[PDB]
Amino acid sequence: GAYKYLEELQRKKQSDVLRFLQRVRVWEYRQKNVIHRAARPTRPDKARRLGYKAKQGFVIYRVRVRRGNRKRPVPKGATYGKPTNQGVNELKYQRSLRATAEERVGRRAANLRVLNSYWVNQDSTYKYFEVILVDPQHKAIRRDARYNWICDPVHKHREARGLTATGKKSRGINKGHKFNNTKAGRRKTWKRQNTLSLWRYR
Amino acid sequence: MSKITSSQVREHVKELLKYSNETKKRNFLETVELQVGLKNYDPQRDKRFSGSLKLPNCPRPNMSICIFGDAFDVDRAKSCGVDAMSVDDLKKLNKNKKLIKKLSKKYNAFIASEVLIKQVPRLLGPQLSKAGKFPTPVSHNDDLYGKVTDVRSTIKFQLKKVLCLAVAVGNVEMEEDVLVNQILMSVNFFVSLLKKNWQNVGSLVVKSSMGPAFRLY
Amino acid sequence: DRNTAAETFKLFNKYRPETAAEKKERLTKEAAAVAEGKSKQDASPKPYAVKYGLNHVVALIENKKAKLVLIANDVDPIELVVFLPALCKKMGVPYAIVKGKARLGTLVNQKTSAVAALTEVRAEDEAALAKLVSTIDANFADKYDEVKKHWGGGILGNKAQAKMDKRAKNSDSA
RNA sequence: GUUUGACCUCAAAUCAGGUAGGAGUACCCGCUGAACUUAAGCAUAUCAAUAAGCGGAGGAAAAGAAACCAACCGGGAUUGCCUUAGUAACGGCGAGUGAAGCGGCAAAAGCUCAAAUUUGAAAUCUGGUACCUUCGGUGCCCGAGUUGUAAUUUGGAGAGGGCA
RNA sequence: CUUUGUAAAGUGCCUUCGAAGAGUCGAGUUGUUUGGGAAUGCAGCUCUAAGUGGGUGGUAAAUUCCAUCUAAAGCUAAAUAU
RNA sequence: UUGACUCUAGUUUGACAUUGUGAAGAGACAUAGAGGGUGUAGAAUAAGUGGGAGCUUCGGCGCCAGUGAAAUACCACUACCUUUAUAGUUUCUUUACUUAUUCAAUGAAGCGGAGCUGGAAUUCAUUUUCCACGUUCUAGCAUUCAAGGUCCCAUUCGGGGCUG
Repeated sequence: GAYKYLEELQRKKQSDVLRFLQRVRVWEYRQKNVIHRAARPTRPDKARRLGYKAKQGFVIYRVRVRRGNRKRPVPKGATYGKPTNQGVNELKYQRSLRATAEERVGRRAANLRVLNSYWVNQDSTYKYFEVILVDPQHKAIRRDARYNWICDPVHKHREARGLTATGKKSRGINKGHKFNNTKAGRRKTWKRQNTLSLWRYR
Repeated sequence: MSKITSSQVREHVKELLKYSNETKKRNFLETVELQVGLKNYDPQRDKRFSGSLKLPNCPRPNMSICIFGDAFDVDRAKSCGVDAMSVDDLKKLNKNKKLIKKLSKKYNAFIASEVLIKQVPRLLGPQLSKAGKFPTPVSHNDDLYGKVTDVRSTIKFQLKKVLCLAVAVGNVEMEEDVLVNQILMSVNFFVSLLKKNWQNVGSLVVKSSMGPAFRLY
Repeated sequence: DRNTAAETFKLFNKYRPETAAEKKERLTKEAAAVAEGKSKQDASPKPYAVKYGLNHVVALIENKKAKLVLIANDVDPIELVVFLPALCKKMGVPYAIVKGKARLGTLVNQKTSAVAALTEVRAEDEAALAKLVSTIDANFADKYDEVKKHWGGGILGNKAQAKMDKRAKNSDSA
């Protein structure tokens, strides 16, 4: 299988080969639109590891989100608060750039469902992602049992609610002492241990 | 590569030990030796260990014999080529300046006793201090015929002020594979006190008292 | 080059993978003979077809069963194929970079194949394979160790070529 | 320089069939985000990871079958209650905040891909058309697809080969 | 009424194997957040692994062991909210 | 409102990233090989660590007499100064290349190189290199390929090749 040789090669990103390819592709992508389509996966081994298949219904969409921090949208930098919240510049978005890229493609192509996104390329002002989406309306996907589940309307806009790999990361949904605040849901956990639970006999 | 350079070290033995023009075919055992090859060359203001490591294999720096231990070894080893020196002698020996110079310039093998390691260090002691020329513990009434290897196999490791040392590796009449095994052991018993090897490697050479143009590290 | 390529494709024109019709008819004979005689897997004589598909031929090269591997020069993400000449050499299978994945695709009844491989051959046509393997080994296999060292590109546009040729004739050819 | 045909990428159409918005929002998943207030003042803290604002679901949602807890004679997905505990910890160590494991109980149920040569046979799938027994079925025909669609394998395993 | 079927599943001993997810893990730094305290999670930027490997073991590091899991892909009712 | 305490949009400076590719000075590094050191007695000039009793076709010194810490000669190898001739990285500074990036403009028309005609360069009519490329007294006009040439239209109707 060529897929193992692809997987191994793609890790060595500063090997003379990938150095060259990074420089020429990042040019090709920058010349196309922001959110444009992709005729095939640029990384067919990475795609299929995340769950892409080469059957009708599955699509790929290339997307480029601006890099850098989140500047607070307050006008003239004036915040109207206490010094602790006078921050404007050094502030970070709590979701990732993968999440922003997933979110904007989800809005563009609303008929399809985001299966999984991933990193392709980056320069100084851009990061380049390829979102694997699925057609929940195409019989091809509705008839196969391994991808029948995605069609169920409890999977509508996974990328928005934050149920994709990126969302689950950004929401710290992981087992262990490390993720005590955010394991079952940060908000659910907060209100549970801020709930005063009284019985009939106290 | 799997016994380092044993393809060219066998050439280094055979194309030296049997030659009358290159190696010059001199008198006696063409005695083969080797220096070291390292990056571990900080001159050591730490005062480098200088540990006298040993192996039962014989380098055989064995021409010049003497004796200091008396009353047993004199009349036990008189059979051998040793020449007995009595107890009232080393005073008259070192009384004139030159006698001790000749002694520690030529006399490179000594036998002592557990009673004659008392009157040793006063006179001879620091007259040389760096010749690497001293006796070793052997009993009064003992083997005497295991000493031929066990004493002269113990050669010296004094590495003070500069990183310039060389531990000799057998000679001609010794075993053929044992010298190419003891070189690897001599690297191992160097990296005993050292920290780096550079790396499972020294810097090969087997000058059998003549070093031709074998240019190996 | 376009005469070694022509001859390679003339040998590879035979061992074309069974068509949808030829498959159906062979299956109708076999499946009928499972009833009439009850002699299955001996009827429908052994197929000599070209081996194709990337993950198939990669494994045939890794197992050293391939006798000639054609590597396309215009695969959409080159990375799919960048490793294949180097793998093909290390295993010691004779390989050639041939012009057209479309040309390979037309040979295997697909649109594009990105790779082809002759692992077996008929006794009649082993002589041609042996010759064409020697003539492609002259170009690719033998010279791999040298071509491995040397870079492509770094080539100016025709207008900047003409400018450099002017600015070089300025100083030296004054 | 032509003959015809491919391929790749990108288009067009009041093209065959389809799908997205909006509403609602008690509960749920996210983002963004204060100040009043408390500190007898106040700037960190606090209110609060709250109100407001925006994106997104369902009858529940989310979570979930370990990159867990532990240090035991070890437990064994997830969630909830009782408890741990107003504790360990945090904190102008001020005001104040503040979990988790074990334990009893409620309900319990597990699994799927990628990475393998089907290679003595893309075995796979959408579509169109006809007929039927019509949440579909079958024949034929175009297409998807080898830049990998099926069968097999999921770590507890398991695969190939051997014998019974 | 059939009838799948000549095709699928579990089970024992031997022999070779036994793939297991990368701008990720992790590290520095900035901001935020947490009870998490030389840093609990999250995020931006720079660097960026490995294969007896990686994470964790609630005081930073070095050397030595040990224990425990198997990350960076995914599906899943009920007990809960209203 | 301000040299009150604490911050901040902005702006500016540095580092890193975007950030590639060459040339003239340099670190050589794998890669060499000639010098490259006289405290002491001593033939005399021992940086050293390990060798030794005879070699060399003849010469020459050790062996041993000998001085001194270092026994020479006969050589290996380790660095401590030097030479450069490997083209094995920017290591730092002086220029250059387009292709990333960047700023324009056009309804993307004439760009670049060469060739004609130059009229000529005189070294002399050239395979030598310097030397332009249809519009000017005037408030007019300039648009549908005309001239030659070649095949078809059976020589009707004209439409087509290349020049222009």
